[PDB]
Amino acid sequence: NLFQFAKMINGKLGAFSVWNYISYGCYCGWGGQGTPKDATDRCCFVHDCCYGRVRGCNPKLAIYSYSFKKGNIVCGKNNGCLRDICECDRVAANCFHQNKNTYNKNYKFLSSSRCRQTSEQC
Amino acid sequence: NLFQFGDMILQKTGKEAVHSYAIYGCYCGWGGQARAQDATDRCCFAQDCCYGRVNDCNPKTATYTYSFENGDIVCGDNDLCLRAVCECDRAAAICLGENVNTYDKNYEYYSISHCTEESEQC
Repeated sequence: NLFQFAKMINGKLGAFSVWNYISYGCYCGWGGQGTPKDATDRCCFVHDCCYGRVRGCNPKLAIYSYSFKKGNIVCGKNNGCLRDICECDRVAANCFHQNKNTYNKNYKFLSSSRCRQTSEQC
Repeated sequence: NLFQFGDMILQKTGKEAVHSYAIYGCYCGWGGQARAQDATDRCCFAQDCCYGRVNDCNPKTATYTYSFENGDIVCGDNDLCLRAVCECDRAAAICLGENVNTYDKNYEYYSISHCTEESEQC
């Protein structure tokens, strides 16, 4: 669920990091249309596509097994759809970390008017 | 999509979702576990269950057609999944609007260190 995704993000990037993704670009957080603006925004777009392929359960409510092992996120012994959801979150948190130094504060809290491009396809 | 749900929230509650509901309680924000803290939070959990019944599209990126008329939110899509997502968002925005009288800012950023009770179930 998002509680766990937040723990992955803060565990990988540092305390309070999750709040930087509440609304960023066209896809991180409260967006969902247009073209990803940069690498961080693409991490979010891919994460949305990943959740969209999950069948069998609800990514927002599903509680999966995972843990950090020596700084690395490891999805645990999950069955079916839980495996998939955990993997979506793991990949996205690592993606946010990989691209942390390209985070553009000017992309926070964008209005939908900045995302009026033909929405990209998964 | 969430830009659109944010617009419905603006119309019904007067608040900017990305600075309010987006970080609220155990279900409006990055939670999905624990107890819904109040009526506002319960609206979000109910929305999560409504979204859980949507599989053909991802509610986050389903860009639907809607309008405001006669004090209602009218979902006008012909595409079945876009219509379904719009109906989930309409019900949630209306619910949030009915409960802003008990909106408690103390539940903002709450998920980080709470939401450990027995979780809500659909």
